[PDB]
Amino acid sequence: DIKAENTDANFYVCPPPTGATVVQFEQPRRCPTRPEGQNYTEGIAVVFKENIAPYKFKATMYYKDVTVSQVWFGHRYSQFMGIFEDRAPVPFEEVIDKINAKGVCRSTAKYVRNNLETTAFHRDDHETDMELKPANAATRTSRGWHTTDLKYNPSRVEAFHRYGTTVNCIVEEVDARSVYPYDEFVLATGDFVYMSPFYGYREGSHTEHTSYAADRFKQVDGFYARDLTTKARATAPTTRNLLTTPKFTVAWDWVPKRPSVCTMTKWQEVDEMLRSEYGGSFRFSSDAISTTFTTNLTEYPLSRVDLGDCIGKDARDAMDRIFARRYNATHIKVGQPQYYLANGGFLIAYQPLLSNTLAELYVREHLREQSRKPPVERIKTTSSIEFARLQFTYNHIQRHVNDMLGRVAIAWCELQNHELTLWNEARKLNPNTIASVTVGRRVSARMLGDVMAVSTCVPVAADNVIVQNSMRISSRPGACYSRPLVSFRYEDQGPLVEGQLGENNELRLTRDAIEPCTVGHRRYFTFGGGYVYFEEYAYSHQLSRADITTVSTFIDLNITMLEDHEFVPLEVYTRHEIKDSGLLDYTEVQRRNQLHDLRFADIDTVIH
Amino acid sequence: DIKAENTDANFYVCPPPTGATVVQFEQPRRCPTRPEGQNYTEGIAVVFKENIAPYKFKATMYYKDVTVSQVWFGHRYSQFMGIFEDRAPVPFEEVIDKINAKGVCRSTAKYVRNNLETTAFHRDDHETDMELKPANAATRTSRGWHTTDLKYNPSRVEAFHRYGTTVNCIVEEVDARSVYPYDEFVLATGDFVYMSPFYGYREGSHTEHTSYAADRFKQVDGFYARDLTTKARATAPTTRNLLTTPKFTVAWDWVPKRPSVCTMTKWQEVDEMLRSEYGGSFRFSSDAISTTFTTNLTEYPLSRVDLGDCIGKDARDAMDRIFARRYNATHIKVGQPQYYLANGGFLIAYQPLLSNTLAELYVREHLREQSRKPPVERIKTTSSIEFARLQFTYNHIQRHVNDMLGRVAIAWCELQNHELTLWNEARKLNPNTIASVTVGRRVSARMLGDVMAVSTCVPVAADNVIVQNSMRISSRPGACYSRPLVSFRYEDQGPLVEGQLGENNELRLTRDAIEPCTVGHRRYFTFGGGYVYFEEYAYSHQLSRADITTVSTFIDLNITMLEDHEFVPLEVYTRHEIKDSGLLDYTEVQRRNQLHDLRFADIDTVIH
Amino acid sequence: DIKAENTDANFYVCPPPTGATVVQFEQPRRCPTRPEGQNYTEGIAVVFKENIAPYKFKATMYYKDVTVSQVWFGHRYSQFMGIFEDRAPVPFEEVIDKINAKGVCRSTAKYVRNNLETTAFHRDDHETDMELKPANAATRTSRGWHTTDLKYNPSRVEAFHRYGTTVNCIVEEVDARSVYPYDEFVLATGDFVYMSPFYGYREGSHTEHTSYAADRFKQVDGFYARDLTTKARATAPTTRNLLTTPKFTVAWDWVPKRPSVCTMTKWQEVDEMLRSEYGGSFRFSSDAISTTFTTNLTEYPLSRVDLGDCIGKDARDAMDRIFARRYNATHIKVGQPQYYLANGGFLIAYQPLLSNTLAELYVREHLREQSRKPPVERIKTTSSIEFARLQFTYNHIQRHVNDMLGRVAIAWCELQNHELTLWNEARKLNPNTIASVTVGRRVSARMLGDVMAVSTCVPVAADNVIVQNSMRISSRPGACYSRPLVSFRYEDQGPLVEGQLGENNELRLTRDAIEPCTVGHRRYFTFGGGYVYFEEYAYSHQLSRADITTVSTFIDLNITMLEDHEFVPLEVYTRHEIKDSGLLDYTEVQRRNQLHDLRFADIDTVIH
Ligand SMILES: *[C@@H]1O[C@H](CO)[C@@H](O[C@@H]2O[C@H](CO)[C@@H](O)[C@H](O)[C@H]2NC(C)=O)[C@H](O)[C@H]1NC(C)=O
Ligand SMILES: *[C@@H]1O[C@H](CO)[C@@H](O[C@@H]2O[C@H](CO)[C@@H](O)[C@H](O)[C@H]2NC(C)=O)[C@H](O)[C@H]1NC(C)=O
Ligand SMILES: *[C@@H]1O[C@H](CO)[C@@H](O[C@@H]2O[C@H](CO)[C@@H](O)[C@H](O)[C@H]2NC(C)=O)[C@H](O)[C@H]1NC(C)=O
Ligand SMILES: *[C@@H]1O[C@H](CO)[C@@H](O[C@@H]2O[C@H](CO)[C@@H](O)[C@H](O)[C@H]2NC(C)=O)[C@H](O)[C@H]1NC(C)=O
Ligand SMILES: *[C@@H]1O[C@H](CO)[C@@H](O[C@@H]2O[C@H](CO)[C@@H](O)[C@H](O)[C@H]2NC(C)=O)[C@H](O)[C@H]1NC(C)=O
Ligand SMILES: *[C@@H]1O[C@H](CO)[C@@H](O[C@@H]2O[C@H](CO)[C@@H](O)[C@H](O)[C@H]2NC(C)=O)[C@H](O)[C@H]1NC(C)=O
Ligand SMILES: *[C@@H]1O[C@H](CO)[C@@H](O)[C@H](O)[C@H]1NC(C)=O
Ligand SMILES: *[C@@H]1O[C@H](CO)[C@@H](O)[C@H](O)[C@H]1NC(C)=O
Ligand SMILES: *[C@@H]1O[C@H](CO)[C@@H](O)[C@H](O)[C@H]1NC(C)=O
Ligand SMILES: [Cl-]
Ligand SMILES: [Cl-]
Ligand SMILES: [Cl-]
Repeated sequence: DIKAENTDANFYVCPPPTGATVVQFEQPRRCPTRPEGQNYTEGIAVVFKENIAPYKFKATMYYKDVTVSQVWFGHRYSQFMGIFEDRAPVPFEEVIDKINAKGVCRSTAKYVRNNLETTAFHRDDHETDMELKPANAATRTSRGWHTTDLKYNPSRVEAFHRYGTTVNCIVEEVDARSVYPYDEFVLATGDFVYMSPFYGYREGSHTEHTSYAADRFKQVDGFYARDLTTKARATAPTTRNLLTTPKFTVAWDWVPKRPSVCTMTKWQEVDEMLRSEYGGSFRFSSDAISTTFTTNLTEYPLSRVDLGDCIGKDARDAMDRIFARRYNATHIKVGQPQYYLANGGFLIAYQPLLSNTLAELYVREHLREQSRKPPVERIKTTSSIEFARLQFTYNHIQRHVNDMLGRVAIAWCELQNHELTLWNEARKLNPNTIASVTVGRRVSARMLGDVMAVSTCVPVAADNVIVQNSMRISSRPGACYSRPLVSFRYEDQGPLVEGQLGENNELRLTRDAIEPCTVGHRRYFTFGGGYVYFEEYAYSHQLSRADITTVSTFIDLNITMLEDHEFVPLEVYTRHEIKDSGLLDYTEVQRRNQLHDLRFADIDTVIH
Repeated sequence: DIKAENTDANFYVCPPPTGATVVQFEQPRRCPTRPEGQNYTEGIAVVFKENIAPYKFKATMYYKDVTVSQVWFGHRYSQFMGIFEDRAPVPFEEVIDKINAKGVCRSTAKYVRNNLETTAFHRDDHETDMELKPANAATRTSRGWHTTDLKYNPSRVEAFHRYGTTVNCIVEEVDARSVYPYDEFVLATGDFVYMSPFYGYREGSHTEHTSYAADRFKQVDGFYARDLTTKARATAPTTRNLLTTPKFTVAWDWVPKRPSVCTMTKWQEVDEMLRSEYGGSFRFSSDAISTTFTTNLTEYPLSRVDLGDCIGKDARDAMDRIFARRYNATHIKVGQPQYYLANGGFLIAYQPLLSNTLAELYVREHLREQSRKPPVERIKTTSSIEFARLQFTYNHIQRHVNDMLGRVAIAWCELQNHELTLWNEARKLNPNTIASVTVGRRVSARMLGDVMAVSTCVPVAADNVIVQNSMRISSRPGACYSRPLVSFRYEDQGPLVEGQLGENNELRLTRDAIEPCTVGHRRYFTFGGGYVYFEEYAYSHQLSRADITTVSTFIDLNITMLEDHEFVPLEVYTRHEIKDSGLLDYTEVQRRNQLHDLRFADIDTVIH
Repeated sequence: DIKAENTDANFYVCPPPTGATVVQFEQPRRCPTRPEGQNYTEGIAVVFKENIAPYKFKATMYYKDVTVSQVWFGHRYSQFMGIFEDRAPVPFEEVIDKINAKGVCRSTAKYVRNNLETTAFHRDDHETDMELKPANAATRTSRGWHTTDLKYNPSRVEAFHRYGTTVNCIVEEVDARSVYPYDEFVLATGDFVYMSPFYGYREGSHTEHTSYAADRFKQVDGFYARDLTTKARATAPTTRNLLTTPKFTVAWDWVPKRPSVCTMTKWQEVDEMLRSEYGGSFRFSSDAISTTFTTNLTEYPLSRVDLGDCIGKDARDAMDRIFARRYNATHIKVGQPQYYLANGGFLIAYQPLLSNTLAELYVREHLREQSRKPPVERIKTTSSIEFARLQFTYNHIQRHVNDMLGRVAIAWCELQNHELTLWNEARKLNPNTIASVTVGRRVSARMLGDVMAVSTCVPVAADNVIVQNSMRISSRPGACYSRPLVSFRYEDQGPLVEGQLGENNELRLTRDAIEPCTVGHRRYFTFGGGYVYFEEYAYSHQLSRADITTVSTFIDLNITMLEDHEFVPLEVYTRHEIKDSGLLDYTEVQRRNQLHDLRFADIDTVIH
């Protein structure tokens, strides 16, 4: 008769289970809890870095340009037999009396050179106090004053060597720069001075390093400087230093050391700096600069910092300013400011805050912020902050992803527990399909009260199943079968079995499934890889799944992967671009300069 | 009789609910929608940075080495009483006529020094034009030419001071470098020249800065240079400059200023630069360099840029080249190129594109790209691009994570809405278990049509429950109980209640649960923390959950957390390694050099 | 009679479906698998960078300070007519014999200058061997020795020019520095020396670059140096070099070249460096420094590296040390160390490891690590490692997110497949509501065996529905209706239809829904946007959803988005701060220094 038109499936005989095998459903699981969560402290921060910048100040130089030339005369020319140039230090006396008082300078220089007291005379005449005319126009320089525009040369005497002295008294304002430990400094002209710029008398600054004779240094109390250009006196009374070097004299207003230098520099003021304790370490996170710093749980004492006067003062001046701008009505200062040393060598000044609304915790926390209180050297700061920003970025994504998937993991678990209650009611309705989906294999099931009995199924080949043409019971008219009759064999050569088709291609051995006849009885029955269609209890034809419209119970979820991505090296200016930005390269110049003999002369030839 | 073998659970009496308390299920919720999503513009980009590189050019120096020595003679030695060295500037005349025309130089130097016209004679003889032999072998230098290899010294005259003049005419090619604002420059020898390298006559370049006398400068139109080595003339006619300084004369081919300098440098050409509007700002993202830039919605006018000629020209030359390589058949140029200033001080040249397939929007968008059109100073570029790459990385992960969890949130909601339809049918089947799971507490339920009536349950201690030995009804044989009989008391000292065991350890008060007897009736019934097993309506024994095979209805989901991770500071070369890479340190050298008197002499002793 | 109190809903007439339209549920889907996952190799790494640091060594200088002064006398002063200073190279002879043997130096200098053999006499007397007293106190300098503290000046002779010679024999220890390609070097004093620091005799180091005469260089085998301060000889016998320049003589112990220089520097030792193959490239990831490097699958041969002796030696010395500390009992070395060149110009030395527990794969993998084995130039290393840390951070988050959502996608799919089994049983119970939720529209459904027949519903306006007051059947007492009677019309002007209220506001056309009467029959029935309440089969009143307590079947899931975040540019020290940290700026100084004539004199005036 009729075999299956679709052979791409299996049939199963499903005998009733005895109770030899019994199973139960797993009870609901204890669901994970959301973590308590990191507690953040609100605070104002000031981050500090290593000071790499030198101390800078204003200074004035006083010297003279002593030039002695030697000229020869012939027919009819002249030729310098030599030009001797030297720098003569202007003694304290002339500066205060001739310059700063009148604006004039001497036409004579007198100084110590190579262990002899030499004396020069401008124009080889005698003393004459000469006004200090401003220096010629030159951009990006300080002001300057000279007394003579010209070099003096001897009158012509044929076939003779004559000498001419020139004296130009020079006063220029210069910048001075000193580096740690501030025991010597340099001028804009390139001259070194081997003394601390804080060497004076007032207070204990006479302890500073000097390498010159005591008589080279003098300090004037109440020194009223007079602008050599506007001829104006100074309304302010400044203390003024004067050191006389072998080549010059340097004047500058003296100032105390500590309130003027610092081995630390204020870097970032942070309005909202959240501190969380995490792992026996502190995390100072700033949303505004995307930076997270890591420190120990103990403060760093500023008494361990060499020359760190500016730290306390700068940290307070900012915090007060910020507190008054942002928190002057919303929070409360909890304790004095704190200082922690962060990885990378950053010093963090921190002022814990507490919300007005939660003021009931002040004491509880005030005690805590006092636990961290501190019971000389130099801090070294890295040049790259990128690690602390990697930290910040990573922590933030990490915290978010873990939070969210954590929530999903819980919601997933709750839903599994809840749906068990549906599975429990479903299993009574259709023990076979439920048990099969639960276990993972087509089995036969039957409730034994509260547990579920399970027996295995037996496969039957598709070509071994024949469906009978009719569904009407001839013996007792007025009654028919609900589902079609079938015949089959387990093995290919075996005998036929009288059976009835059940759901899911199950072959039932009892033909008991009986219903009273009806009109227009049209049914589709699952049969093989498709359906068999009956019309009024008579076989019509078979058909395929594709012939019937499909609708889904499934809820779509469209997850795609985040693709691989390659980060290439990328620099704004490469290390070489930075080197080449310098206008002159000392090394390059010296290398050429010192090749000059080799390139253009002969250092390996003696004449006799 | 028989108590519970497992006392680790609860029993509940569940009286029928009246209707005093009624509940309903929450209707389906409005599910969230997926956001519309950022629209990206396809475009070609050229990113620009601050130009930190100086202008560089070729120059030739012309000077002479005037050396006058003084020697003394004894028995039987010689000793230099002095050596006077000077650099004599070669006048325009000799360069064009003797050098560039023949290759020879004069044996005499004549120049201005200390306000006197001096004159030198090589070998103290008279004029003699001397060929310019190439300079000696020296690596990594330019070429050079000198006329004399030797210094001339006077013939021996016992007990006498004699003088000897030496003249070496020198011509070397040198590199020149100038920095913004290009009003002076330096040579490779270290010499400064206080004039703009664009100072000439042609066009309006006579306006450039100079600080020398007019007669120091001359320019030759059509200057045919002659290679002093190969003796070859220049086939090309160049305009040539000549400035005469107090120490030398510098020659170099003159060129216009604007098409030769720029305060900006092309940094990255970007094939695909996506621009999205987001937050009243633009985002220029480049997948290729992993960089996202942030700019305002308005272009930056190039008319605000000082010396930015190269920007327009370079930006176009690249975009055209790229368009022709990649988009010459796929897209359409939309408007002229645009320029936006990005955070960090990056100038972005941008050319919007439009896909051929979507050409119907040209006008619609062409109008938009014209809205941004612009209706002198210096741009400052940071050295660190890392922020814009942090930006890029973060945005990309952010966009992906939000997209995906967004989808989950929707799919989760849809599934909750869908399953309600199962809960609705389940509640009819087992109002007690469904109501209990829904509320959260063991209650008793009953449908009142479309709402659900709920009463509370009553707990009964485990030790207060006894299960009867039989399940057979003695009064009417041929009928038995479905579930075992029980007896219990609410309070420990109270009286016994005739009852029947229901599902989930419920104690039913009516013993109505009756079924017709059967053969082989074996049932497991939930009882306490385990099951009670009956066989043919007679008590067999109790047992524990562990005694029965467990199968799960639950679908596993294995979510683990992304662990904490610490980013340490890491530098390739530390700030100090970069300092020390320099071969000579000017500061270190000067500090030693200027200590020399102090270390090896006496600057504090006068002899008389 | 009674209309709906809540008009905010719809009613539907749901006629039985014929079988004209039939649907089926979508079968379970094939669920995605978890990917196999990247396999990591455990290994020890040593990362190498470009060596930017010069070669540094100790050197001694030997020269003399020859000073000849000229003084004039008057009434009653003195004035230097000139001071000639020169540096005289100390010949090999005096250093070994007078200095290194006794500690004394000559009072005479004899040397070659400007092609003449000059000779100087200290104090203008004759030879006298003078002890070398230590140099004066000066911080941060090396030691030094001079013979004379004073400059000698001639005795006073009125109206006469007299000359005085001074000789100071000087010996100072200096540091020397040379850069690639190491063919010349510099001293701390700033002097250049144009010879390779490896120029000697022993081995083939006579091939090094020199630019001086052969007689300028001498090497002493077995040179026992004597400390000029402690008067102590050297117990060690060193080979010693002596080069004599025109200005000085430099001595230094000679050493071989290759084992002393390198164009590469060890940067990071990495304990655990995981290597994975991914995309025809290798990924070397280090958890400890948060860095992921990218290389080709082929080793880089060290034979392609110029002067890379240190690489092999340093890479082994560390790996052995580390292996012995960490893996001396846990893993096995697999092959000789390997070298790969990574993007950014990093050289990675790698030693693959294998866990003892998985030793069965040695051969299988030993063969593989030999496939990569290599069958001169300079490597260039970027200054920024940030890209490889971006890489690391991104990959790690990427891997985690994809893993987890991947798992969710699978678990989601499995749950959809599992719940179908519930939907299958539910549809028999309530074909109307199930079919409606499945399709998406209120339809009418009926099972046709195994498929489901579906017809559309018809909407009826709310104001068109009237609910009858009673529920009792007058004709046959002892029986009532389960759900209320209703009357309605499809169109507003149409006729009334006798009908019964079903679930979900369906209007049933057959009034068959009949139950036997009961006492206390109180029911709530869905009616419009609320319920209608009956009490003992008689209409009571209507009410709203809000009047009844709501309980939810829904499981909450609380997903929030990860917000936008802006990364601002942030630098620790800006490019300008780094420039200004230098104490002296060569360029700044030279610019001032060379302005001095222009500012303070006149270079444009001839006197006659
Ligand atoms: C505390 O913070 C608030 C923040 O707005 C300040 O409010 C402003 O205060 C200034 C001057 O104090 C007023 O001119 C402004 O009009 C205020 N802003 C408004 C009204 O929006 C407040 O002043 C701060 N308190 C102190 C003492 O500085
Ligand atoms: C926080 O305190 C710890 C103390 O455990 C410091 O650890 C030091 O780490 C360095 C580097 O490895 C070691 O050389 C020291 O010996 C450690 N100190 C001690 C006491 O063991 C750590 O440096 C502190 N953090 C900061 C930022 O200073
Ligand atoms: C536009 O882009 C396409 C991209 O492939 C170019 O195609 C190549 O064109 C060159 C020369 O124009 C041919 O030699 C190649 O064989 C082409 N590549 C192939 C066939 O794969 C195209 O030429 C471009 N158009 C212009 C005008 O440059
Ligand atoms: C985009 O336009 C805004 C205008 O709101 C610019 O904002 C400036 O921000 C700086 C730094 O805080 C302020 O000093 C200026 O006063 C602001 N300008 C104005 C007009 O308020 C912003 O700089 C622009 N973006 C770029 C990259 O230039
Ligand atoms: C191999 O590694 C283990 C790691 O602990 C080493 O164990 C330590 O070894 C040292 C000296 O070898 C002992 O002083 C320590 O007490 C050991 N640590 C303990 C016991 O915790 C082991 O020694 C290593 N092997 C070699 C040969 O170095
Ligand atoms: C890995 O091998 C590839 C070979 O395909 C190298 O690719 C080179 O890439 C540069 C830059 O684009 C090109 O200039 C070369 O022409 C390419 N080489 C070849 C043979 O095509 C790549 O450089 C290698 N990786 C490393 C780190 O060296
Ligand atoms: C899911 O999205 C991917 C790409 O985003 C698309 O290819 C696929 O067709 C989508 N499928 C569904 C069912 O949304
Ligand atoms: C889930 O994964 C974790 C680690 O990935 C493992 O410990 C656990 O046994 C796994 N459980 C299941 C049910 O997959
Ligand atoms: C979910 O969380 C958000 C914020 O985290 C909160 O506003 C909302 O009330 C929460 N809702 C539930 C049902 O958890
Ligand atoms: Cl953080
Ligand atoms: Cl982006
Ligand atoms: Cl990785």
